[PDB]
Amino acid sequence: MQIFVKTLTGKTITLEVEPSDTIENVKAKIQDKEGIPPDQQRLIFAGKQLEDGRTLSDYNIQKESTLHLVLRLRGG
Amino acid sequence: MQIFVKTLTGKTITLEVEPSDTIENVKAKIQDKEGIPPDQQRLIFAGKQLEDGRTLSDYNIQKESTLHLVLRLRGG
Amino acid sequence: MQIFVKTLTGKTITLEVEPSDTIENVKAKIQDKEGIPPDQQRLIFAGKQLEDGRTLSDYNIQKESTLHLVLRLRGG
Repeated sequence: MQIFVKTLTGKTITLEVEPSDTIENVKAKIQDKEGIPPDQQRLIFAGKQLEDGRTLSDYNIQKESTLHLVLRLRGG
Repeated sequence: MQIFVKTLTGKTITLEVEPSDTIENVKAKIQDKEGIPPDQQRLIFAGKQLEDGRTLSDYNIQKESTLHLVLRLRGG
Repeated sequence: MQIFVKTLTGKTITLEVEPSDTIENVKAKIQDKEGIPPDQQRLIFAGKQLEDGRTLSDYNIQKESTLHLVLRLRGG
């Protein structure tokens, strides 16, 4: 399925995922695609910060959903 | 979860914490992030000075809460 | 807890104490903080001169209370 991840620069990352993907795997995909270390990523769906060890399906994230990506810089 | 720590310079420190964190751990995070030794820090939530050996959950500190940080200089 | 000790110069010393602290310990804190030997210090709470061997709790001294400090010079 596709999901859309809006970033703070105003760019949207289109990802191909499965509901069975952990949030940690989603952050690995963003590291692929945008070069951002997972440690810096905070993913938000429906106002909730997503937990690395949970899956997209735990959050009821369906095809064509929108997430937000906030970056936390180390030492910030 | 995030908490917001207002400092006396007017700057707000955004921290990532757990309710299971001791106040001592919160002060270690502030030492990370701002370079302030824990010994100098006095943390205030809801008008109460927080005790190092207690947890955020003991104080019912919830996500997105605001604390204040006062600094006590040694010999002051 | 904090207590406030007004001195005869018009300066107020803010101290961190416990109700379990003896008056002798409070005078040691003032010696730290202001350089005044305990022998010179006379502490006053609620019109009463405080006895070294008693505790703040014996006097019902609560957080944010005000004391006065009078100095007795030796040979005076």
